[PDB]
Amino acid sequence: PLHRYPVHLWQKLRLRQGICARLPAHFLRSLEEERTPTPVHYKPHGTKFKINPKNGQRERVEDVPIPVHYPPESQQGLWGGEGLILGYRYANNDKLSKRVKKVWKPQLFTRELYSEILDKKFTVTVTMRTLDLIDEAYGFDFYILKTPKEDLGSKFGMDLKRGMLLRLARQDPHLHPENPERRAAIYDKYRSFVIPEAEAEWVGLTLEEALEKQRLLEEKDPVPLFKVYVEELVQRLQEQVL
Amino acid sequence: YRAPPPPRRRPGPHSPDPENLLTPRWQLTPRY
Amino acid sequence: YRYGMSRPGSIADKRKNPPWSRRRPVVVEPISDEDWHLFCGDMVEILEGKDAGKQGKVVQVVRQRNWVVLEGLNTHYRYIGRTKDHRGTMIASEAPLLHHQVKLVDPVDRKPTEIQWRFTEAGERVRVSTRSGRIIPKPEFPRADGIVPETWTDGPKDTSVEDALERTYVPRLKTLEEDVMEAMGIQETRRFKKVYWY
Amino acid sequence: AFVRLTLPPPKVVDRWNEKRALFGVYDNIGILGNFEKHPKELIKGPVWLRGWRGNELQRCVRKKKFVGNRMFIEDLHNLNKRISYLYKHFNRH
RNA sequence: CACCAACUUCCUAAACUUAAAUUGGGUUAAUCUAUAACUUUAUAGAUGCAACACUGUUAGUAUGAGUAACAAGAAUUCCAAU
RNA sequence: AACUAAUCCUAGCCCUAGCCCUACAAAUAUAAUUAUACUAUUAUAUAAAUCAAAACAUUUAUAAAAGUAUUGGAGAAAGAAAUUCGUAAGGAGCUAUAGAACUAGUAAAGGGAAAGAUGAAAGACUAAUUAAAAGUAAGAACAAGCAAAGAUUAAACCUUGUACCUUUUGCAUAAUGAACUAACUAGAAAACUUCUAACUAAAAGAAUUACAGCUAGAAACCCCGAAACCAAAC
Repeated sequence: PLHRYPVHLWQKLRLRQGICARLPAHFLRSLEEERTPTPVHYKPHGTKFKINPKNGQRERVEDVPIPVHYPPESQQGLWGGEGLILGYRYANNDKLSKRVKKVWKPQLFTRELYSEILDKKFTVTVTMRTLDLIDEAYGFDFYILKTPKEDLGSKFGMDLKRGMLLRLARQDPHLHPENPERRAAIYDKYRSFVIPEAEAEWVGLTLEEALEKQRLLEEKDPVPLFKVYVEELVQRLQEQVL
Repeated sequence: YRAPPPPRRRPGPHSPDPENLLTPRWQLTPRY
Repeated sequence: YRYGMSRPGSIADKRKNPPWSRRRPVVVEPISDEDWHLFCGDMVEILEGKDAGKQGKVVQVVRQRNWVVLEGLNTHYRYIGRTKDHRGTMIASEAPLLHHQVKLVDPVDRKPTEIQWRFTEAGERVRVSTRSGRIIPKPEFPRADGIVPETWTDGPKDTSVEDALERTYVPRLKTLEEDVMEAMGIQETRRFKKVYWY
Repeated sequence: AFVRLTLPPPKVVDRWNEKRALFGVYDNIGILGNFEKHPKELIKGPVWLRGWRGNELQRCVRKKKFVGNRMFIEDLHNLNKRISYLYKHFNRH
């Protein structure tokens, strides 16, 4: 036969049914929403018009994004949107020259950054672009919190964001231990990102982790039918007394 | 036998429901 | 597999339906349990057949073929005891009657009255005649083994009637294994060590 | 070869049944209906060929487009291979 | 000092002129549909519609041929005997 | 009325429509199916090539605009858009060599079959039906001869006559192929024209052509067979 829904809608149906529906609304919104990462290696067409070939007249234009590969190591590091470009090159930037298989490597680094919220210095893989963003963000903690997941391009950074958001949300004394006065300043300094504790927990969680977490939340030990009947019997007897 | 009634189409404006999965995208455009 | 007068799985049935037989199947109009109204012991009148118009009592019903068998009716003749020494003795052999070939009989008035199924006060389904409405009670049939329950006399290893009907269970929060321990005084103080189920 | 030794049962067919009796009715829907509904709109069948006809390659290609996403993976691969043979036969021979 | 022998030719009835790729035109077996017919037919619309031959495929049965070919120690009183 | 045989109708299939979906015990991944410790535990790369370009090398598809521009060893071919437009169980299919390979995935990866037939009742002794295939029997043969023909009173005698298909050349005493019976077994496209009609300076039920055109219909070009080549498992 023929499937009523196309294959791509199968993923949508799965998300709309089962434990996926029972997932927290705040987390579901974060997963559902998609934000484009900031372009770094390609620019969209400046002009919106160009000459159509067949008619020889001005026409609307379209944009072809350059392919950029972001390795999982970026998800374990803090890259500022830089990525590996895999493809072919024409030597000397002229079409008349030979085609050479080329892998374009942005300069990668491992560096240490201080987090005021976590009161710890983290040594992580980073690029020069990220370092400028951190300075522009007015602090490493700001960059993690301010930058969105796609622009951040780091699962660990999102995981760091999850920890930072929860730390801000709970006003946990873990921040700057033995310095309550200093702790308040950090919370006040990063007060903008204070959010409900429930939302902060699910920030950056992977789909497999989220499904297991929701399953663990909803898993409950079997009820002894003796207790269930006791509660039912008391309710009926209590109603009878009325 | 008596012939079946001639087919009659539904008249009047019909507004597609955006949330419905079945409805095609072009029917939800501002041009539509 | 074509159902026949021979009981399924019998030697005659095996010959009738051997493993390699792929005969053109005979189609039998499905009849619902509610729709079916013919049961063994029911007095019915043969609409058509050799003995059409003769009322008889059902003795076998092959519902798969919609067949009702009346003893001593729809009878052709065959020889019993055919052997080398003796030719054999002619006997009565019944043939199956399809459901449409018979109709139920109203007890007071003997006629092939069409019937409709309806419940009673007790809730038991009973056939009711469409015309001259009346209740056709379910006929009484002897037990297949031939044993009349009351007439039966207990043989060896047979519990007496009262013993079977006696109730000794007392509702309590103990299983059979636990109850057996109390009666026979089994006591075990050893304990299994922690076991990780997985 | 050998032939049947039994005659088939006689069969009688009614030529005035509603389907035969009413065959072709409303075929003038457009001319008698102000052309609001074209007779092509009355076609019921496979989606890719409702109101449309073409050669085998065109029919196969149109079939792929209409139900390609809703077709089985195995069928889609087989259809792709079948299309290749049809394309070469018509477009190169 | 002739006769025989070709559809050459004549004669009665008819006929109206003599290789093979290729090209124009008229029919037809079979199956199904539409509508008919009613011992098996008609008018239309159709097609898995006609095989002595593809190193073609399956099944049956011949021929070679009842031919090539094949085999166990003795006696008795007996194959779980001497 | 003969032996061998033959006979039959459903097992089921096929294509669309509709519909997505959200449905014993015991033993087991150890060495699977070993009742309890060992030893930590695990899939998946552009899809390619074949192929087309008669080789091969860049390259080679897999609603209207329109198969047009563009792209391309400018060659095999590839091929947008702008801008318009888009509501909503059946078979002129098969019926046991056919239809799914199938009665069946049954009888190292992997490959993969063969076949069945009474009647309402067999708790009626299991059915009949057919000068019906080849093969045989009933009933061997009788100088002379591609086996027949003309004949005839007469089967044989008399008279006449270099098996068939394909291929050579319009020729074979060449050369290929055939024990026989039954089934199965190979021509498919519309750009333009003629023909058949509708309407006409207009014609086509949107996207087309026009100083008699335009619309519709009909009209066409097979099958089997290598040595090879590559991917992924075993």
